[PDB]
Amino acid sequence: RQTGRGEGNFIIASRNVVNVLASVDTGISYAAQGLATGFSTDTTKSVFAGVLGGKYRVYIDQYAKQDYFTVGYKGPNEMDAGIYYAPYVALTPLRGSDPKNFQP
Amino acid sequence: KSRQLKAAYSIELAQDLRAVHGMDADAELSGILATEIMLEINREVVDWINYS
Amino acid sequence: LSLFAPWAKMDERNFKDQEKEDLVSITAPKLDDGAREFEVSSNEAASPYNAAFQTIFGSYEPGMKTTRELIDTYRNLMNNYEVDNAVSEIVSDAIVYEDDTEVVALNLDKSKFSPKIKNMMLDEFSDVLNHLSFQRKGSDHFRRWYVDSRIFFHKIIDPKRPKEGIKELRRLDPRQVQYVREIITETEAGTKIVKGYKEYFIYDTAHESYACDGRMYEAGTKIKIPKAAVVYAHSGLVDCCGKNIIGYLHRAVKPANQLKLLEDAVVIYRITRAPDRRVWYVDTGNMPARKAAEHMQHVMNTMKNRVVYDASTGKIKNQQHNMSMTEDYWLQRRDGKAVTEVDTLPGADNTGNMEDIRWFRQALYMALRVPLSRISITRDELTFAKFIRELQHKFEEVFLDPLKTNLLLKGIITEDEWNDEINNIKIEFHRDSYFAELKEAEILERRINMLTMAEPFIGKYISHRTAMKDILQMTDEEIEQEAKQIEEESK
Amino acid sequence: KFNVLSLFAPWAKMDERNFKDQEKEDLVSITAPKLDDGAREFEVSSNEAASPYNAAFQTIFGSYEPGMKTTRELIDTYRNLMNNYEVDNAVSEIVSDAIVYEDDTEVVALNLDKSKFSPKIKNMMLDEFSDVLNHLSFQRKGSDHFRRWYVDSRIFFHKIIDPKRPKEGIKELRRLDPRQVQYVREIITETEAGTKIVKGYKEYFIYDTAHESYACDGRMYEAGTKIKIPKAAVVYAHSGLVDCCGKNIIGYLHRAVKPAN
Amino acid sequence: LIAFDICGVQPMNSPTGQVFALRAVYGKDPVAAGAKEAFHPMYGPDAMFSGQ
Repeated sequence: RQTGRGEGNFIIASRNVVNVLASVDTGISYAAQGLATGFSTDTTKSVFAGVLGGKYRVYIDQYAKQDYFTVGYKGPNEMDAGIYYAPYVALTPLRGSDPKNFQP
Repeated sequence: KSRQLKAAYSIELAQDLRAVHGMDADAELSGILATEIMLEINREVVDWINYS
Repeated sequence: LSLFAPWAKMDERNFKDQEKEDLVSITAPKLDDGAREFEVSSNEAASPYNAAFQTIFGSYEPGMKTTRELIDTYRNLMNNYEVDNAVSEIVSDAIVYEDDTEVVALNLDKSKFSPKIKNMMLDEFSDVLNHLSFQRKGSDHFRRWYVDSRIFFHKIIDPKRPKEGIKELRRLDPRQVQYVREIITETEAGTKIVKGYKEYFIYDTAHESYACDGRMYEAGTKIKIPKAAVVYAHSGLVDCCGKNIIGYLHRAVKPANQLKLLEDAVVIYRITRAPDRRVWYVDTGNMPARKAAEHMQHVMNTMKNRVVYDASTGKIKNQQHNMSMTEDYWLQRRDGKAVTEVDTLPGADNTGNMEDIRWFRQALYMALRVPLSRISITRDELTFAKFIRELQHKFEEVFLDPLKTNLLLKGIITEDEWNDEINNIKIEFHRDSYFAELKEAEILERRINMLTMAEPFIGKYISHRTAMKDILQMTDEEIEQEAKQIEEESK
Repeated sequence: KFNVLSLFAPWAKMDERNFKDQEKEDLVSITAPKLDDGAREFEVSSNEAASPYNAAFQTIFGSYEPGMKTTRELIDTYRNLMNNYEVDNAVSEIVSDAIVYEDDTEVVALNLDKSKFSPKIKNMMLDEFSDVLNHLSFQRKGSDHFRRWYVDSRIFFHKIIDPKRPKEGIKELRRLDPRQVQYVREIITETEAGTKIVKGYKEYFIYDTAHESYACDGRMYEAGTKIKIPKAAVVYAHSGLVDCCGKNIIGYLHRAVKPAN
Repeated sequence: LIAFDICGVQPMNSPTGQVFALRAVYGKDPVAAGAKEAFHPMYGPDAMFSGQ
């Protein structure tokens, strides 16, 4: 509504939130929970837990300071994202030596 | 009953737009105006439903 | 519009079949050519509401707008000199007629359910070519198509007695027609399921004024026509992006225009500066403007050559005397110095060497898709023939579409049958018998000459069956048939 | 992973099997990439205590995407060369000779004159082959497919499967749009002083979505993201023509671009 | 916009049209204060009319 550009489609959240998402029945059903199986909770392998309900790409913030989640929207374009990064120079190495002693 | 609106524009604006976005801006305005009318009527219907 | 409801019914069923089958897990849309893109979830089909407005408007204000410029350009090229002959020759070879011969004709040489069906198709075909008035207009339809690369006809139906509804169709104008497709289906991070596209048309009148100064009042148009409702064919020539279909003459636009421009340059050069050109000069300083004028007028209005060649007749205006052997003129010198004078300007000297035109003209002809034989069997003529066949194969859809339409609409065949049967049931075009005979004649002479050479060894090292199948290229059946006919003739 | 892109689940399985076969190979003690042409390889070096592949990731991401941009410039040019006189015909003549097709002639046809399990298979193979051609509408558009291969330097198609009963529900191909697919190879392996391993490479491809209008380029944008899809899902071929080095594949008309201009 | 699938349209080929309505009535005077309708979805009750 607020953006006028489309329904939120991703969430980045704390470990606790993720653990819940993976341990409950996210579909429409009477009631349910159990061991987490629903998504990937292990930051060792990914940051992407999976897609919640088939609607929100859900990711995990391994550095969350306390406990929260952020929901947001990104459109098919790169401009329609709210937040953008625009590299000019990237991963550019510097190389040489110091002639005094040739240390690299 | 009627509905209608005008474009309100000039040449210098178009010249700038040609340079800036590469737009003719005439159709842009027409489409906008068309859009407003259709949306407004749509509201007119919904609102009268709510009214009545 | 209720006017096309029966055609909509057909499109809806076709769309349903696409939905029925698992035509899914597709990224780039399953589209080769034609219609311009749009995407929306299921909408209100009652009328072309804003989603359609924007689609059409988007297809018309930045779309048809320049399409029209291109088609008009294609037509301007078509109507120019020399280039039009190229078109004529192309059109003529594709569409020919001959005394008491066939015209385009359906070749039912494949397995079919029954000969009675074959006969129905032939009759349906005949009605179709008559609907198109092929025998009088096939050349015109083909020509417009070649030039524009798109041809459309309005499809007729009763529809209370739809079985009897096929009738002479109405060819629609380029510049009034647009191809439109829409995707209605959705998946995560982009739609990758049955994107049926529909691929329908938009057609209107509106600003019918360009090469003809038209008159009309303001009105909205944008009519939506079901795919099933229109007969149409187009070229395989498309621009760098989108589905913008271009003319067979597209290749020639560049050189056609620069050639004309160069020709004008030659023309202007030859005309400008042709007549005598001179400036009478006099000193008029420190004189009133209306006094200064007298020095000039005393020369300018007196030393004028009033004798003029009349372009309209073999005579010179005001010439009498017959012709002076001398043109006598003067200027007075009021100052005590050689001050006044008259100068001439450079004339239309002969500098050509009109060689660029030849270069450009030849390059253009190549751009026009013609053999270099234009101003025996050769590579260019064969290539050209291959070209004509492909053009006709595309054009041909103009018959196949209304043919399958009435066959199915009446109920003779089913859609399933059409699809299994074709599998290439081609409509042949008539071929120029004179040239065909010449080609065959060359081939025959070549076969005879080779046979003659083989002959001395044909009874000992090389067999007769071999010479017949490899040198004369006869089939085994052909040979047996010839052996039987020979025996009959002998006895 | 959870295979979010369910679109290619059966193709993913095909790549997994081939990848596993490579893992089981003795192709080790190899310093070379073991590559000649096609998909663009790079040092996505992992499964070792150094993790250098991160630089490789960032390189692809941060620099997105001169590979495909150059490819576009080349293709767009190729089309623009074809648009002129003589080039136009040279292409046509070549395409025609490559695929000659006339009334009652032979089409490209699978000639199984070599040993096979059974004549029954020979017929099955030929019947499938005919359907491949039918899928391609070869008898109507074989010329267009070839022309693009020749001119744009490459041809490629998306393969379509069911997916419920994927070995049965096998459908016709969708000719993919030139300039929209990046083919890649990832060196996911490492050892003493650099990899000398099999380097299976996966050899998958990535589809860049795009929706150009009257832009005649990605004037405003193409369409955001690209999807990484298993190689089993794409039919592709290309000319044996490259730039001075790398997988910088060029078209047949590239050689003429200098004098063409 | 929810254009017109939630309302009627009855498009016209002219401005300013008209619509007719029919009601069954009783009491010998269709146009009167106190006149009664014969049929109505919220009541159709008059079981005493032809009767007692």
